[PDB]
Amino acid sequence: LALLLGYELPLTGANAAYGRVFQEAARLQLDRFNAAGGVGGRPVDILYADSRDDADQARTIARAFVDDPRVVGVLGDFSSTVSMAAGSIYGKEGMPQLSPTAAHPDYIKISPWQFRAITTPAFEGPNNAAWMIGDGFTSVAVIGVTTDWGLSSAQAFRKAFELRGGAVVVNEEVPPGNRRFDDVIDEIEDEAPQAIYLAMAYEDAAPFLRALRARGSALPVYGSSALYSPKFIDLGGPAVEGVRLATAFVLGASDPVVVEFVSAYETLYGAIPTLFAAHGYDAVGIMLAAVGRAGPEVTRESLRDALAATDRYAGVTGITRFDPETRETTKILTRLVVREGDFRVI
Repeated sequence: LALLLGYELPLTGANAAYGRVFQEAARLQLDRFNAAGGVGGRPVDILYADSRDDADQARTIARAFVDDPRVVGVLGDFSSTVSMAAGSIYGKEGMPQLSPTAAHPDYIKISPWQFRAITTPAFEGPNNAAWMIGDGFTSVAVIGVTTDWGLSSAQAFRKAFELRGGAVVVNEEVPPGNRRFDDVIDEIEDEAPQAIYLAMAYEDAAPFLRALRARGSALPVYGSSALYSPKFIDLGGPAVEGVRLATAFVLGASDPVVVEFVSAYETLYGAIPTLFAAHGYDAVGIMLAAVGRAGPEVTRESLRDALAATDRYAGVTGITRFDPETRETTKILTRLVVREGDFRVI
């Protein structure tokens, strides 16, 4: 009698920790949903399956969910690779799939049946370029790591900035773990950009900023959501004060919708929710809301349409929309600044 949703996630293997927080978040959302009355009084239950973050295992799991007529939708997997492996089957079979974290550009292109709760890595590029233009900058220095997300986001940022009339007077690509900053700093000194945009993670950015500030530079710094971690501050100390960044999930948020989840989660699980837990929370909520609109007689086909209709979901990871044409995910990010040892909502 209860409506069924499948959920493939890694509970064993190198990525088991992610499957665990997915389940912790899922439980909270599902319980609230059913407590609220389910779908017109009809409860919803989730059938979990350990994918082990293994493509072949994900494929047999996908066949299994497809073969069970009760399963009308599948919440789906941690990695992009595994999500896509199962995605190929779901697309061909007509099963709507919602991955909370599959961020690879190609995942959404598999078929009209794939959806993601997270945004692609490049999404923050245009967002931050627009932000800096809005703050009055017309010339910037871009420093980015050579990882896939680093290059894609840096390229999207540069393109968006120049589209708005800004100039990238310094553009440096560095490898993960890089520790030499003197040359890039000299280049910033000579070109004199008005600001710096960092397409890199906290472990590399903290030492860079210590070097930048040690040499006396007072230029403002904006950066990737990859800088978002208490470690950014523990590692950079005074040097990271004033750094700006935007992110989907804000732990120290003041927006009622976010802290309620943060509070409920910490109280029930005794630990701070991670960004993965947050996206897992929103993924389940997005799915359930879609089922709610589809109603008790929901089908895989009607659920796919409802999921695609997601336009203004008030998630803990921000207001979320699925493009009516591409199904690509966009979100209203939250701008932050590091001030007095912690991230502050601007």
